[PDB]
Amino acid sequence: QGIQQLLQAEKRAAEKVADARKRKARRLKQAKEEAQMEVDQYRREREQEFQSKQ
Amino acid sequence: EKKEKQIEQQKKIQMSNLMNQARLKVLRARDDLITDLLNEAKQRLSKVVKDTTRYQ
Repeated sequence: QGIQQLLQAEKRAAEKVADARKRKARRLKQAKEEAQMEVDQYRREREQEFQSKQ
Repeated sequence: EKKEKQIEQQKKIQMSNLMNQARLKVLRARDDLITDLLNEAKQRLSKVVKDTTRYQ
């Protein structure tokens, strides 16, 4: 009726809150692994500093 | 900044010890020119012992 359908229409927004946690759980980690793979520029800096040391 | 500074402090000490050994080598060669000159003065002093009129 109306009372049972309004709890399923609130359940559509209940998955809008779980998608709001899904957008902050991966983006905190997919960018942090990009902040840990940035050491390849630092390994390039140690390799470039081994050229001027040579 | 620790790899570059510890290398340049030892690169300066590598060059400074090279010119340190260069200063002592010309000084030691100068000492040999006084040693054989003193050695030559000792051999020429034995020739004064050889003749008898100048030695007595």
